[PDB]
Amino acid sequence: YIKHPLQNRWALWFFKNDKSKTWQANLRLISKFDTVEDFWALYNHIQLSSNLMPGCDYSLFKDGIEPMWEDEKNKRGGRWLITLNKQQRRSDLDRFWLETLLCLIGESFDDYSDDVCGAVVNVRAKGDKIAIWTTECENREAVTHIGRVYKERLGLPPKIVIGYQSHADTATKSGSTTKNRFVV
Ligand SMILES: C[n+]1cn([C@@H]2O[C@H](COP(=O)(O)OP(=O)(O)OP(=O)(O)O)[C@@H](O)[C@H]2O)c2nc(N)[nH]c(=O)c21
Ligand SMILES: O=C(O)/C(Cc1ccccc1[N+](=O)[O-])=N/Nc1nc(-c2ccc(-c3ccccc3)cc2)cs1
Repeated sequence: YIKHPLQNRWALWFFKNDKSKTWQANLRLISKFDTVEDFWALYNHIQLSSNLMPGCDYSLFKDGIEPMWEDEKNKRGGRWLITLNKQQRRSDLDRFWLETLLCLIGESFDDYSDDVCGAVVNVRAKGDKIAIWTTECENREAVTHIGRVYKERLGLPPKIVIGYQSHADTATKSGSTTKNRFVV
């Protein structure tokens, strides 16, 4: 009977790389949820009925935030980016992505989870990517707290840093090695 409210409401987005297009016109809102039961119903189903493919990306964002730099909650923000080796086991990708989602819907960064906008997985033959997007790239204390807890929660090796990129820098990159406002 009684569903267990997620403290907050969430939307899953899909993106299939059409690039003739306007980037934003390729998003797709898949469905929304705000209970523990509906999260797992969606996660279980999407995993079994989907297939990993290059260019086909997924985003989970708080209700009302579109997963794009242009959104008001994202324009001043940035992301903690995890870049996977080409060589990683699919098992790693699965675990990292679910652990990321659980950090989102479980509000794992305590008072700083209010800075969290969503998370994105990019499926790329060059190397898969997972990131948590936050709303203000100049909030050093919130951004660095989120980064540290996130890196630990995924059990990443302490010797390799992960980087926080501002969306403003990402969009204007040229080397296509975007610089990191912060590392952890
Ligand atoms: C997240 N994002 C990505 N793009 C565009 O999609 C392209 C691919 O951005 P990408 O995030 O898909 O990285 P990819 O691994 O495919 O390549 P990378 O650029 O070397 O990191 C980018 O060059 C952007 O032009 C975006 N374009 C807009 N307008 N808004 C966005 O929020 C946005
Ligand atoms: O073979 C393969 O590529 C398979 C099939 C498969 C089949 C059986 C067992 C395991 C596997 N698997 O992938 O580990 N890909 N499935 C895939 N799921 C996703 C995906 C994307 C987004 C979300 C999500 C769901 C809810 C909320 C937020 C995000 C959940 C999943 C992308 S691709």
